[PDB]
Amino acid sequence: EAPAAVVTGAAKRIGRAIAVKLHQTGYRVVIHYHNSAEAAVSLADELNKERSNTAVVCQADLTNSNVLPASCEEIINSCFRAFGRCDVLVNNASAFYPTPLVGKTVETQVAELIGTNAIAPFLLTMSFAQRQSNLSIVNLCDAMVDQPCMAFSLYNMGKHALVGLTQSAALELAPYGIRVNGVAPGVSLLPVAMGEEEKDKWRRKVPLGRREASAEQIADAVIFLVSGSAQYITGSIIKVDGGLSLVHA
Amino acid sequence: EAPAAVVTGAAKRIGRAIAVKLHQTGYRVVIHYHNSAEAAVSLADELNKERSNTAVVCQADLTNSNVLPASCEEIINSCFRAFGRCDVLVNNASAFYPTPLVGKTVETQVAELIGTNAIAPFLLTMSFAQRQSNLSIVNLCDAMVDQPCMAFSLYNMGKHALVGLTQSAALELAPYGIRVNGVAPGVSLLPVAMGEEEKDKWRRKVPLGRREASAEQIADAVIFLVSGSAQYITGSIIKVDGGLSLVHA
Amino acid sequence: EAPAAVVTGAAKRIGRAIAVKLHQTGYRVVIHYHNSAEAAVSLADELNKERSNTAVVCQADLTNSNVLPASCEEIINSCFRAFGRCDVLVNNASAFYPTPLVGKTVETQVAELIGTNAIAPFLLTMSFAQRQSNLSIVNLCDAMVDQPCMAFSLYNMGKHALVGLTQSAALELAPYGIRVNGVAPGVSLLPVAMGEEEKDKWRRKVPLGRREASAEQIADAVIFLVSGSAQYITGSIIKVDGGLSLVHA
Amino acid sequence: EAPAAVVTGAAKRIGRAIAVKLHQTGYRVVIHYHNSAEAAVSLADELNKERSNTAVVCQADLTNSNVLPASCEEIINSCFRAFGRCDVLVNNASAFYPTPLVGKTVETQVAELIGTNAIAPFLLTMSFAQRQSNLSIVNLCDAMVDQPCMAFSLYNMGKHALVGLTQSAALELAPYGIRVNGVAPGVSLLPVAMGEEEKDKWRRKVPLGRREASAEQIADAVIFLVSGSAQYITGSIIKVDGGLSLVHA
Ligand SMILES: NC(=O)c1ccc[n+]([C@@H]2O[C@H](COP(=O)([O-])OP(=O)(O)OC[C@H]3O[C@@H](n4cnc5c(N)ncnc54)[C@H](OP(=O)(O)O)[C@@H]3O)[C@@H](O)[C@H]2O)c1
Ligand SMILES: NC(=O)c1ccc[n+]([C@@H]2O[C@H](COP(=O)([O-])OP(=O)(O)OC[C@H]3O[C@@H](n4cnc5c(N)ncnc54)[C@H](OP(=O)(O)O)[C@@H]3O)[C@@H](O)[C@H]2O)c1
Ligand SMILES: NC(=O)c1ccc[n+]([C@@H]2O[C@H](COP(=O)([O-])OP(=O)(O)OC[C@H]3O[C@@H](n4cnc5c(N)ncnc54)[C@H](OP(=O)(O)O)[C@@H]3O)[C@@H](O)[C@H]2O)c1
Ligand SMILES: NC(=O)c1ccc[n+]([C@@H]2O[C@H](COP(=O)([O-])OP(=O)(O)OC[C@H]3O[C@@H](n4cnc5c(N)ncnc54)[C@H](OP(=O)(O)O)[C@@H]3O)[C@@H](O)[C@H]2O)c1
Ligand SMILES: Nc1nc2[nH]c(-c3ccccc3)c(-c3ccccc3)c2c(=O)[nH]1
Ligand SMILES: Nc1nc2[nH]c(-c3ccccc3)c(-c3ccccc3)c2c(=O)[nH]1
Ligand SMILES: Nc1nc2[nH]c(-c3ccccc3)c(-c3ccccc3)c2c(=O)[nH]1
Ligand SMILES: Nc1nc2[nH]c(-c3ccccc3)c(-c3ccccc3)c2c(=O)[nH]1
Repeated sequence: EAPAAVVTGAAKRIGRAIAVKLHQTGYRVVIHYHNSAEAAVSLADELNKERSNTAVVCQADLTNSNVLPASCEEIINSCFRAFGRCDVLVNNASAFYPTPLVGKTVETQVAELIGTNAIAPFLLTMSFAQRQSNLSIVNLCDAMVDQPCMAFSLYNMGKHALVGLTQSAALELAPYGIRVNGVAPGVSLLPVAMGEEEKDKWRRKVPLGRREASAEQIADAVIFLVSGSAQYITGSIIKVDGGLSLVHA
Repeated sequence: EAPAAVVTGAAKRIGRAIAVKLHQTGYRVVIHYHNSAEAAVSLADELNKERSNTAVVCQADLTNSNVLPASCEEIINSCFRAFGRCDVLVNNASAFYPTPLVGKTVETQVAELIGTNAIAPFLLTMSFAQRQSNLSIVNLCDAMVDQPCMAFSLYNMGKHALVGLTQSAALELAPYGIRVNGVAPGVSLLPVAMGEEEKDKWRRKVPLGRREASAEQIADAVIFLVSGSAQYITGSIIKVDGGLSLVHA
Repeated sequence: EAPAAVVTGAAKRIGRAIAVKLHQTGYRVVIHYHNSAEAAVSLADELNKERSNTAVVCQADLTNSNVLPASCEEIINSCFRAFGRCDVLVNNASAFYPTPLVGKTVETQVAELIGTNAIAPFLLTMSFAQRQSNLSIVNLCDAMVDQPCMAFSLYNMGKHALVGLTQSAALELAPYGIRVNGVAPGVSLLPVAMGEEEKDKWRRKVPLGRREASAEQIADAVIFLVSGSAQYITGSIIKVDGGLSLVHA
Repeated sequence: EAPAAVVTGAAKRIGRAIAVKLHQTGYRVVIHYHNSAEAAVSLADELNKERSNTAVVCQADLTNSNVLPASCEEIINSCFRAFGRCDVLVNNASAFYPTPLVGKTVETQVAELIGTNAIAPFLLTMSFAQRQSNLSIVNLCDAMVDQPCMAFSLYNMGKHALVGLTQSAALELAPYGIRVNGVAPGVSLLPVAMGEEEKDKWRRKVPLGRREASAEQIADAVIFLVSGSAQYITGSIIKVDGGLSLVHA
């Protein structure tokens, strides 16, 4: 039987690209989404058109709350129900918006930014491990985590927590043969709420080609880490940033 | 007149030593505490006996919840109520216990470990900044954050988030002349819950002196960072670890 | 036309595995060596018997001296002379022995350790760049660089410098399309006549499998980095260490 | 009896400020210099006036060569000959100039940049240890080491090696009671060769006050690390950068 993967926030953009590349590599996939239902089902349709019974969807909010653990357990369970196994978890889904220190309440900002970027990854990691082969987890980190965006403190705190999870879970799950790694983009697919002049501002900062990464380039590094060529790699975070993090102010 | 400082979890151990040193340097202090009411009240009394009405107690659970923002605003408020100003915030309070990936619920563990180590610090930081010469914040970090204790994922995640806050907040509050730094103990005062064979193992690991740091040694770095000798220092985390973090497995 | 690579210290152990693996992917290779002449020529023979005119040797001492720049230029020249091009440079040669702070002179220890691990890589990088598709350089780093072996200060200095080269050259050569990355082993092929006690100690410290990396596992990360699957990756160092670097003392 | 310190490159700028602050703190000082002979004797004169026989000069080139170890030995010996003891070594002297990868020879560039920033510090550290209370060494590092200046690869390699030396020497000298730490400026005293256009560009990048650090501000951090308030601190590098290293491109 083919191995199976859960990719969170996989309806669009980088997660979709990762689910496609995993599917093309031979994986069956759980396409987790929150609001992008049409895009999710549309993607599952297409992957199933290529290989029947190889893709399902799973809806969940990954905001922190007292039921997040049950939601994360259900995501992993949905993979076992569909495919009878769960070999790969990709923690991709991410809330991203400014939260200045000086519409949403602060309680909600905390719950969304810390829940999606860190706590859900942790609970998903727990459920993945408890439900248990080249088993691995890839976390989508941030190459700029030590040179953060102005006024993105909660988002940055989440991404730093995710580095911590990557390290602590690599350490703890190693005896079980589960590898835990990260992929850290710089600028890749640019936010939709961003004008051309802003996009060119960011592009111009990247030493290697003065362009953003394609979603597929981020996916390539994911594919490497889950592959048999990375069987001794755990606790490593691969930057896929074109040198951006190397550039001083 | 004299500056004022909030120290969280200041009733005992390291937070106490920090509150005392700040007080001996001339600060008025808010002694925050959670359960240790006798030790807290007793400490404010000892300090007030030295200098009249230079200390107040303030109780608050710093576990994450929908009331945590109000709680943190009230801690900062209590410093302004008592002293008319708030020059220094020290984020010291911390829950610390194992949370294995494989009698508290996971959601309580998340709330306590991430709340105390990261979320409360962010909220205090926000409140501190909104209420605003040498203003500064000192976050109690962890020298071993990249070599974490087995099965302490949530704690480590919290301490990573706290690095992120330290960096993000230094960047964002610099324009208001608020510095934000960290002090990172290795092993200092050893926990009550730890075994003797484990206690001595830790001491022998320390290159410098094969002993743990005193609470006072930790405090000395806090005093340096809040002083006028640290006026251009922001976004820095000083390890006070006797070389422990340099030691391989 | 097949791409060509220079691998330094390619006669044995990890460098040999890298040469073999690049040759298997379709590269012609220059096998650089210092003293292991028989192994180097035996490797070249084997690779040429596999595909004709795809392997040569180049001998050079990579000790720091006033002739080092010419030696490094000669190494890069030898690829162009045999193959007409040079697409990949792998900086793998390394002196490794203790240099306590308290038979070789210190002058020689500095020359050997800093020369092989840092300055030769830098000179080689300069010669490679100046002579210029998918061009890259991979530097063999050290996952334990921040938790060094006791009394190995010059070696550790060399490997830190090599990080700095990796970053600095990534930044400077990105406009030319030359990527510069690192692979950082923990414990791999265990040095000859290490005791069974010692080896076993090291193995038992590795979280993932309690075993050292095979030279091939180190080579797999090199191959990935040179590949078209790493096209946006520059200035990244990938640890291949089984989680060794995550393990506290 | 007054303790004694060696400060390399102390005739001018930051090393001067450090020697001055050490002397004001009670130390006798060896003012090492290379070309700035008049500045150096002018400083020893100014200090000796305040306190008789408490300052001497010592001329030495700290370029790498086969006699560099003798030169570093003699610097240390100059402290013993003048003061009977040597308690503090500050590695401040530094060559700084671009060395592009694509009229000094490269040999000379390597010797000057690696010698002054790394090898001389190693050899000075060796001699300090071997020639032997509150003994310590402070290395002047660089807060921007992971975000290098374009075309400054050799300078950057040397500063990375100096991080490595700080860590390795901290580990190895801990048992002997010698602490080893760093201070990492961002932008401080602006080079004399620079024009007020370019100076302002640098100043504008600094979040904490849009200004370079003062030499005294750097010196303040050195004084803290040599003091009894840093007695458990070893292997720590304190950034004094005004948040500059936290600012993305
Ligand atoms: N794009 C970049 O340049 C960049 C840079 C650095 C790091 N990264 C990281 O790479 C990963 C992918 O980036 P991206 O730009 O593709 O991400 P994105 O479009 O910003 O987010 C991916 C998905 O996250 C899901 N999500 C958001 N909030 C959620 C919630 N409360 N509960 C459940 N799911 C939620 C959304 O699902 P629905 O659409 O279904 O609602 C969204 O499609 C992220 O972790 C990101 O942080 C990206
Ligand atoms: N000890 C070490 O060697 C070491 C090593 C690494 C890092 N650190 C860090 O340095 C700081 C001080 O260390 P420590 O050993 O002194 O800390 P600790 O004794 O373990 O905790 C200090 C205080 O935190 C408060 N706290 C715990 N949970 C709380 C909650 N839910 N709400 C509010 N307050 C809470 C407690 O207050 P009450 O007693 O009033 O309930 C406690 O006295 C901590 O941030 C710690 O993470 C210490
Ligand atoms: N093995 C591990 O566990 C490990 C751990 C961390 C990092 N690494 C890094 O990974 C790389 C490969 O490791 P390894 O164990 O295979 O290395 P190695 O066998 O110790 O040395 C590789 C080669 O370096 C060459 N060399 C040594 N001194 C030289 C000199 N003065 N001039 C020219 N070449 C010289 C030697 O060539 P000849 O044999 O031809 O004389 C030797 O075969 C190294 O850069 C190492 O530092 C390895
Ligand atoms: N200034 C900054 O903004 C900044 C930024 C980052 C790091 N740092 C570090 O902080 C330290 C001080 O900075 P700075 O600007 O004061 O340094 P600097 O003025 O550039 O150099 C200090 C001294 O180094 C000595 N030196 C240069 N080449 C030498 C050689 N071949 N042999 C012996 N000595 C030599 C010189 O002595 P003579 O004049 O006597 O010849 C010089 O006065 C340096 O280590 C620097 O890298 C400074
Ligand atoms: N979930 C999510 N996370 C993101 N992080 C970044 C980002 C953060 C710091 C530095 C650069 C990019 C981005 C980002 C992507 C392109 C340009 C700017 C920011 C991003 C995003 O679009 N979605
Ligand atoms: N709040 C709180 N945080 C702590 N962190 C540590 C610690 C964590 C990682 C490595 C070493 C010490 C400790 C700790 C203290 C002594 C020995 C081991 C761990 C500690 C603590 O007692 N209280
Ligand atoms: N050239 C060269 N470099 C090496 N570095 C290491 C090493 C260094 C620090 C931590 C672990 C391994 C090693 C090393 C390899 C196995 C066990 C211990 C050290 C090594 C080597 O054999 N050759
Ligand atoms: N010896 C020596 N080292 C230096 N390093 C820097 C520096 C390096 C990287 C980033 C910022 C400053 C500088 C420097 C100082 C001010 C402006 C730009 C660079 C500097 C210097 O003047 N002398």
